[PDB]
Amino acid sequence: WRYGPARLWYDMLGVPEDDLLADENFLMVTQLHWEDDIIWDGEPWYSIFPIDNEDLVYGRWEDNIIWDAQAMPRLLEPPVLTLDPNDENLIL
Amino acid sequence: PHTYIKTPTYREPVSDYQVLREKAASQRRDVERALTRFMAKTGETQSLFKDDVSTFPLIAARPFTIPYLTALLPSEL
Amino acid sequence: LSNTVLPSESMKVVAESMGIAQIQEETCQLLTDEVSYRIKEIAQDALKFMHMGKRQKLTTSDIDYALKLKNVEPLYGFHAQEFIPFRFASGGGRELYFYEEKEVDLSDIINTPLPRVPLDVCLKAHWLSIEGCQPAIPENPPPHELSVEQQLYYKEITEACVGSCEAKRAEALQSIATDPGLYQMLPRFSTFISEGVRVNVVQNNLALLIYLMRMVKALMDNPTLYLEKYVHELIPAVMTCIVSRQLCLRPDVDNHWALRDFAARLVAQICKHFSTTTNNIQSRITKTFTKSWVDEKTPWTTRYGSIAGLAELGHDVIKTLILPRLQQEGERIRSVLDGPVLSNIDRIGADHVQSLLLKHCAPVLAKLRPPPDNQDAYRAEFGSLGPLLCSQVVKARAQAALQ
Amino acid sequence: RLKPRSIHELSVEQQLYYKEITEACVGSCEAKRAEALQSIATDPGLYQMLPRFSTFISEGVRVNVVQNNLALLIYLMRMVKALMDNPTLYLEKYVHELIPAVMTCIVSRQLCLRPDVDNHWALRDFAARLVAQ
Repeated sequence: WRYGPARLWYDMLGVPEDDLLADENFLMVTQLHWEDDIIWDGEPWYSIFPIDNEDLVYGRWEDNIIWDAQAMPRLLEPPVLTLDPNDENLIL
Repeated sequence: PHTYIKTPTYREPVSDYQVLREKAASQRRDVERALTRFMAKTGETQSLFKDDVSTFPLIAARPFTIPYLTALLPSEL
Repeated sequence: LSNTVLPSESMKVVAESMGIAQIQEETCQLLTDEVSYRIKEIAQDALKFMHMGKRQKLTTSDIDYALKLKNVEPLYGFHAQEFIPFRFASGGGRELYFYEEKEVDLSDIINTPLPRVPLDVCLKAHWLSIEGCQPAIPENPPPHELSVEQQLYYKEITEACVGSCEAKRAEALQSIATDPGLYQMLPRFSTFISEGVRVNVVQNNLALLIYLMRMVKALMDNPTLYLEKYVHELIPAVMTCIVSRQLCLRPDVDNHWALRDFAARLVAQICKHFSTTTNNIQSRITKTFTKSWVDEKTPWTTRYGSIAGLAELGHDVIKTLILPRLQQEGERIRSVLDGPVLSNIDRIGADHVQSLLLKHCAPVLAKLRPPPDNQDAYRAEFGSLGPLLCSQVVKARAQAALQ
Repeated sequence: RLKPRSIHELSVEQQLYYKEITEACVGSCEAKRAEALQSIATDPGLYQMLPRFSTFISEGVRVNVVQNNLALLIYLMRMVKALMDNPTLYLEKYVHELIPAVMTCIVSRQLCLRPDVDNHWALRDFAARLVAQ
């Protein structure tokens, strides 16, 4: 958590404990124009990049989004955070 | 080896005390510069030079009603 | 729930203080339902001196007034200032508790410091309420995280984007967009944004969602910080302001429509800058938009959001992802040109969907058709998309003339 | 809440294999390049390394047409051809990075030796037009 980042949201809430679906269409080749991709001497830097996030590759954060304001399993809740830091550069 | 070799190594951590001191120092300097420029831009401001708000903005001095409370008292304890 | 009595093994221990060697278990049951019956009759008669003499404490002079009431002889020595001490004795198989009484020399009670003399009962008058509320006289009741620098910066920046004034908000967003060292505060901003977009379900505030989407748009424009690790809380928040259905408090007058195309432009930018073939961000965003659009029973607001994102993604995503479901416009114009049910909200959302559809499908019709377009509108659905396509061809000719 | 570190999805050997194949495919020695091309066209486990190969190709041609280095390009086009005839791997999730490379190998400004390099760049043209279809 209540007192951590997002405490402002928690206080505002007042919670106090503590054809088209065809997979080929989405092929990146059939969604990208190559002429624009090439810089062609007109006026990147990723490949050996170190790691990728689990959520960014497998996690469906789109599923978490509720589409119904009538039937909302995700509602007024603490949704407390686990305060787990990583990425890189972060002291420890 | 490619036919059947799976070796799970870790990730080389940074133990360089020099670059860790440099990173923590520059991040502290940048966040305090960003904080003081944001607070001088969204309030009353002073200036050492005539009409100087972009470069070196000073937060204006406000008088306190009781100044010993903000002077003498410790804030981290 | 049940009748609670003293244990039957507590009467075997008592019977051996007497000298009775063997006592059978039916006698011990006969003893303990009587002594726990007489405890409950002095527990409830001590409570009648605690209530009639208004005390709410049950002092030991209440039990002594009740033993006097049941004719039984009093218990001597329970008015002195004591407490509940017990002393455990382990032993070689016999487990018990006792008192461990102590002694004191007699001349150290003759020479104790005497307590102070008591005062006599007197009366005191004071006003409790004077024609209203109580007076304020003293006889009444009285009425591994962030350093302090960046904790203060986080507090000021987040409270500047809640809506007290617009100028502090613009300077806070220009701080977020143009500072070099805001890492180590990116997870806090991502948590703040994602939880704040979640808090829209308790309070359907359009304004705070517009402020959070401008916070995300300012976070994207920062050259120094890399949102690759902390966009797992940004993309959801962005698309919550797209495929949700109630974005408004008053649905009819609030322009949820703009938080729709603003967040759609935002998610097109978030999958232009970050989609990699290991990520599959864009394909997984198009798949959610597509199965939200093709599936019936979806409200006109969420269909508007799906069409807006799909049409902001790119030309291919309006030609091979939107153009073929153009017959659905007929299903839309079923509820627009025709219907006694007119005063519902299903008309403003439907013709908003219509206007967005024909605005985005006019350059797609200008790309994949003849230059004449004589009766393309008649060949099109409802004959309106075709008029929009003719207008789009005219606009393209005007742009060519300007060039 | 301090947490454990993640691991790359490639094995320490697979990563060494990728480094050896890419340093052989830049054609310092013909034997190395040829054997590497054969391995690219036959390796069954060359999926799950294919993003890093596609990115190495794409990124290479774009910073290799800044100075028109013909071998660097002829070797990359042969790497594309060796990637295509491999039957195990699934390629059409990566041609958004392949077609642009073959495009600039056919429709760009190539101002090197007028007649001599025309012969050399026409061999790269032949490779590009074939791998395009």
